[PDB]
Amino acid sequence: TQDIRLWVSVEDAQMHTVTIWLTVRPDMTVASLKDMVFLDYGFPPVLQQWVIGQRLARDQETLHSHGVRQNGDSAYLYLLSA
Amino acid sequence: DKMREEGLQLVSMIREGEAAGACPEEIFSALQYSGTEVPLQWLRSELPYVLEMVAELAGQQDPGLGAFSCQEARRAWLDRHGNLDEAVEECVRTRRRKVQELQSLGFGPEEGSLQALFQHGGDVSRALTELQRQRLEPFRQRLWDS
Repeated sequence: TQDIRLWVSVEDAQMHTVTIWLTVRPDMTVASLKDMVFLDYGFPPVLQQWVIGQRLARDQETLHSHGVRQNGDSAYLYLLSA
Repeated sequence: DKMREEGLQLVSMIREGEAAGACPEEIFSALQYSGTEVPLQWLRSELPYVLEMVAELAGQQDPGLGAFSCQEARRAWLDRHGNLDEAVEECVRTRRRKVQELQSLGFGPEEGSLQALFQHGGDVSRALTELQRQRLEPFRQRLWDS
């Protein structure tokens, strides 16, 4: 499975929403998704909570298992703090 | 360790007449990463003008596209087998296409499209990340705030 542009809404405890695009693979795990966000954006995996295909996403689950499949599919990232 | 082996190859790109497109920045960085340092201006004056020419020419041909990077110049240059009027034309073509990709991903020139592209060697993913990272910074900061 090849590269997919993913439309992500990012929120935290308080703020405003912001939306970003990420490159993923449907066979990527959430753990790998989180590691990538850490590496690029500096958000510890531990403070990352994801909802994908209307369900909370766990570390060992693939994006595929949450129905990710095509460019413009969406996902939701919520950030805890300190 | 894998970065050393890249530094070696990057540095080899200036032996006595090594047909190639050395980019002064890359070599300069390879040395910083290594632990020394060499004046950046001195590298510029050691290498041919070729790749900067390609870049200046592309900038002349469409100033609407901002500054061209050495990596984008080299790319077009290699693709056209050292043919210099052909490198310019493809260098512009490749950059135009990219500006509207960023546009259609929500970043036109008025939003820093052009500088991020230059700054990241015409690499869209990396421009995009950089650009998205500037705007996500408040969120990053809040992780450590309260």
